[PDB]
Amino acid sequence: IDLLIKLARTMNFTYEVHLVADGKFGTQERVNNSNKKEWNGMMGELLSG
Amino acid sequence: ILGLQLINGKNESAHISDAVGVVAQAVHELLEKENITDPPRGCVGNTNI
Amino acid sequence: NVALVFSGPAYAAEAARLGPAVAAAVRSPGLDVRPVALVLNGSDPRSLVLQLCDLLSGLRVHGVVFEDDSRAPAVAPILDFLSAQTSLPIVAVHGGAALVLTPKEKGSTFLQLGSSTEQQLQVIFEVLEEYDWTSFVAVTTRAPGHRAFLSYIEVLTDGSLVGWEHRGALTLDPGAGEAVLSAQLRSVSAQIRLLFCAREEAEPVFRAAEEAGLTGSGYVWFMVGPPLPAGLFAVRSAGWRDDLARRVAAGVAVVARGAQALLRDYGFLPELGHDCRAQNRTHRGESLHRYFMNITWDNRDYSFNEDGFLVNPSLVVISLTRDRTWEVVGSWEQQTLRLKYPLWSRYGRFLQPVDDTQHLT
Amino acid sequence: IQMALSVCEDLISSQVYAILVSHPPTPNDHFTPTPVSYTAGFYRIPVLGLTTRMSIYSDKSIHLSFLRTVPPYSHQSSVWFEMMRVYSWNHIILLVS
Repeated sequence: IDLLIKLARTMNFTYEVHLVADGKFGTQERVNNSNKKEWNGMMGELLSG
Repeated sequence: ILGLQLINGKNESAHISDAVGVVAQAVHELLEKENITDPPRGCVGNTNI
Repeated sequence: NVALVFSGPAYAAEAARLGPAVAAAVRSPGLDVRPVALVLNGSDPRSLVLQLCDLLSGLRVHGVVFEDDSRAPAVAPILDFLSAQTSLPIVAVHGGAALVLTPKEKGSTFLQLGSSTEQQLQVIFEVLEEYDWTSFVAVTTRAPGHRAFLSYIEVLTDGSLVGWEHRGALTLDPGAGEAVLSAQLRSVSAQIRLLFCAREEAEPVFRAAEEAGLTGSGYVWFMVGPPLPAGLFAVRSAGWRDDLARRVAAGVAVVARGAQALLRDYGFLPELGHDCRAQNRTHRGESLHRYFMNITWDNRDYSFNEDGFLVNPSLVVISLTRDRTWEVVGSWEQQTLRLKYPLWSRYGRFLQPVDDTQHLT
Repeated sequence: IQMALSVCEDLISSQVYAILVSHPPTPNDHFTPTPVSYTAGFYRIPVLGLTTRMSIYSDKSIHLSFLRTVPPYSHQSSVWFEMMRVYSWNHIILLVS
């Protein structure tokens, strides 16, 4: 978190940090139902928007 | 608004003339060794294709 | 009031006797079934709409079952337009109108009893690992629906423990020549080819493979759609099963439940088909495809989609026998993979060795 | 069905080889080309049309014989592709029913 404050202070932008729904890092979990499955966890939330 | 448009909307003068030439040109070279048989005559019932 | 219309003069003789036979087949409380056959002949929509309207206008029949003799699906679109015209439920059991037609017009009541390529494309992969046929190649011919066949191919191969390999070509031109066709036929990197061919070009493409020197049981092919080289697999979708009297009886069995599906909530018997063109209006219509989701009959689910095609079928796969005959080999009834011809003695039955030297025990 | 009674008794009674259709003056739900497409297409007779813009008559699976002179509504997307290029646009959001 401390590193984030350094970047923002020298880049002129703001933030509002929120945790992830489930504390699991992004993984594939290939189930093939939804066209070769889909992501989850933190890295699944990034691509959604 | 930057909508689109058709040049000849709801027009039939050119299309009617154009449709004649394509068929007429094709008929000119249609005379070949292959069958030039007309479609079946009569409207009671048929199976031939 | 039902319309059991058939196709072909040969079906007229059995149509008369099948009337009483299917009348007593299915009985439901507060329901009367009056089968009506027809002696009409001809594939053109000339007698297919004139006297058919007389059944609608005069007999006031609801629910039509169509049986066709020839394997030309040219008559399938004919009833599709008519189904959405008077908003009358139309179901075709089998015949020419067997292949699924998509997309269909809105508010279309046509029901098709056919299995699309999607369900067929599933059972083939199970028998591949059953007989250890992981290596395969899929090819196709110019068709309106070759995009779907190729699009799903990578979906199944994405998963599973064993590693799949895929290859193939894009199209083929029979008019180019046998040598030209065989020139591109040498790009072989597997033991089995999967081809998306049509009925009209099925015979020429089989003769095209003759020049490739692949006719014996040493090489096999699988047929997708509806001098024969050995080792051919086909699907019938109960085409050769359930006879015909049982098949035609089930056409009205679903309708009776569908009629009872709406009658329990409210009492209303539609009379939309009572007149063909006596009214210049077709606005009055509701629940056109609201029915036929959960239908149980003959201990088999009869679920249908919005397009109007069976989604829970009992498909049967048919192999090619050395006496130039086709017999069922695998049975697929409600996600069952029991099969027959047990997998033992690999590289033997259904595919003979090309060389009897590299295969050793 | 009113005009479907003359799909062959009148249209092909002259032993014609093609049928030309147009959008009806009444702006209804473009119902005029359905009978000719099924009937004349059943005989494998190609049909032509004018003032026709519907993407439903595109693939050969439902309509094997159909050659409309006027391209359908779906071609309006292609024009926008080059249009935004000279205005230096890279990211887009579409509103499509």
